[PDB]
Amino acid sequence: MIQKRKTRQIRVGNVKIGGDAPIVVQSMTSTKTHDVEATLNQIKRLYEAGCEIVRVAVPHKEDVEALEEIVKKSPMPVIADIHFAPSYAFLSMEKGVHGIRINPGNIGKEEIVREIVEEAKRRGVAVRIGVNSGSLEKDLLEKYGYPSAEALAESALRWSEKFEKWGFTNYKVSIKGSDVLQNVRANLIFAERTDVPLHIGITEAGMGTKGIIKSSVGIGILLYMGIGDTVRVSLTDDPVVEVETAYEILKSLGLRRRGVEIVACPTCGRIEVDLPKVVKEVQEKLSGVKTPLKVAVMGCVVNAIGEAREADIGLACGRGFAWLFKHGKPIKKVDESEMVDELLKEIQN
Amino acid sequence: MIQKRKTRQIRVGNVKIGGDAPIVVQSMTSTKTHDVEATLNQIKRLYEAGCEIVRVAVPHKEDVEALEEIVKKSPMPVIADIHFAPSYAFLSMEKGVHGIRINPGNIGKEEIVREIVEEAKRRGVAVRIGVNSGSLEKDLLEKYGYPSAEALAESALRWSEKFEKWGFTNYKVSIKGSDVLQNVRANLIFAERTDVPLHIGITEAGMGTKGIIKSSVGIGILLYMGIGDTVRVSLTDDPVVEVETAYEILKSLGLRRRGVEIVACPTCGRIEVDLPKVVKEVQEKLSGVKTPLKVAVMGCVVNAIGEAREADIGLACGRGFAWLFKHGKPIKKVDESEMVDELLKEIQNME
Ligand code: SF4
Ligand code: SF4
Repeated sequence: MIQKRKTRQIRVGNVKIGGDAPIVVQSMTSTKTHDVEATLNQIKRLYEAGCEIVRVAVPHKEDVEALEEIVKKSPMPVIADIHFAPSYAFLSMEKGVHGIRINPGNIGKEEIVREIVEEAKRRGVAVRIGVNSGSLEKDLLEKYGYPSAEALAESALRWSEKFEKWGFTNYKVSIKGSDVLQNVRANLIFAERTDVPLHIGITEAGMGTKGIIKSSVGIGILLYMGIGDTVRVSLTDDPVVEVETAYEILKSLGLRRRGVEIVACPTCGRIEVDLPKVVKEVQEKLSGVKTPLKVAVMGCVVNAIGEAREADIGLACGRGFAWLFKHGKPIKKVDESEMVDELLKEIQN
Repeated sequence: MIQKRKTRQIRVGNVKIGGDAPIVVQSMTSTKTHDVEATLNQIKRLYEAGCEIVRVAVPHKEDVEALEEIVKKSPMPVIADIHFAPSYAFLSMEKGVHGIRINPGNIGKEEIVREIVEEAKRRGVAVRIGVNSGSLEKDLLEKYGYPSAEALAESALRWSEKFEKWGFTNYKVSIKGSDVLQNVRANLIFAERTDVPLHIGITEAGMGTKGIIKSSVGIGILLYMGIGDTVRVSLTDDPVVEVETAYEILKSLGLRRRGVEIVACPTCGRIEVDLPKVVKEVQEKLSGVKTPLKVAVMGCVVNAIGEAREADIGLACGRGFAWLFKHGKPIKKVDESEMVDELLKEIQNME
């Protein structure tokens, strides 16, 4: 249903971002990075919950000294989060880091940003351009007066086309608007002018329930419009909750999922079976399937197949039988023992 | 920034829905209707949490005789949910109920529906047209094959224009989709083809956090596209939480709120003051303001005022002073005792 934004594909370690690739779920470590064992324990929990790339803060000397061990033992690509010293970007990259994220706007002189980018090109490390009100250049503040959506977007564009000029192509940008509406607009202006992958999220979303709502609204809207190649929910909470939240939002729009998802039809006046009965049977035999598949349990046979185009696999149920279908095309007719064969086909998938 | 859909105004009791009106927060009661004490106690709790219209389910005969007492002392306009028997619709309207909701596609034959509608015009009671896959007619089901977004939308349009034919205007519609994406598309198709008020919400959102997330996505999208004149969040949780969720969704897009909202600037390289300090001062002095205003505490002076156009009121702070502003216009320069004058203006905003 969503018309995805065309985007060039990039790479952070083993993970594809943009274009053809699924939208990636990201998170940030909340532990002190210099504490190797605590951070790796949190990364492992993040991996367990489906976090695909992890961002690691590196504010001090001791965090740089921890980075090598973290990358070697991380089941995930690691992004080094840099803020003030261009040298930390260089030192982080030498430590084996798969990605750096910088605010090119205040990291230093433009010519130093070029060197960071040229070093990243030599080591095959991805870059994230972060742009926000605090990184907005003096020249654009004068043009717009204040950090407007357009001011933030033009900044992102400006840097993006500098990266292209410098011959560097392996980057994604991130635009943090002050609220949901400014965040949407700022990214929307950028999205429509370029094919550069986008990191999306709401920075200071809030606490617990309220933060979760604001995140769902913000990320959901962008996602709806086919915008976002990577996602992070930013909650002042356990980073696993942040990962779980991101997956629920994506699941809402049928873009990603964790484990098996069993969906029943609406239903309608075409219904041919007792759907609640077969659904219950499906839930029981498919309990303990750890494969990100949308499974469709449909009330009729013929029209159900068209209806469940986007489902990976499902059963189009008739009075004494069902049709097993796969990616919108029917495979075979099976008796009221269609479920074991549906399970059999998923183990084969 | 929000492109609000042009809608005609309707009335449910004394509450205005659509057109010029703010988006109405609605909720359904969870207790049995025939229990009169439990329902009115929950209604009071919902009103205190900001709920503007209450929906009351009526599946049996005892629940109908309960309605009379409920509508007399309820602070909210009450709406009866007519499910199985269309007989309940006539009986509910005689009880003095402000609104009804029916699924006319399966509530019976068209003749009876027409009489339900004509009785609603004489009493002055609003009708909500409920359309979902289950209420879809054999006619359209054969046109589209299955209950697609455009199948759902056409049914809503068809019933809408049948109400027009009967000379009835005081109605709104809701369209339930299979998932968020279908719900959005079906409501979008309807929204562009008519000026009829829409009730929006996700019916089977889920339990707890999962339900909250799914609702926020579904409602957030439609709200962003300027669609929805009344909202209900549907959770298996407490109805009060639904109201709390609805207000937070609307708050994130700056459409509705409960109580004061104090917002600081981003900030940026123009910053003229220690903002966290002045923000904490505002939080302290403004604690005790119940009016749903948006108060902006900005880091600089000149360019801050334009930045905070949409805010009801705020301070644009400099070294030893600040500009007090409302809706993007400067009003008076105040010394670093800029705060007592800000509250003094908000007190005066209320009178
Ligand atoms: S699968 Fe068949 S019975 Fe179920 S909603 Fe679709 S058309 Fe109706
Ligand atoms: S109010 Fe001033 S300091 Fe604050 S974000 Fe706007 S321009 Fe920057």
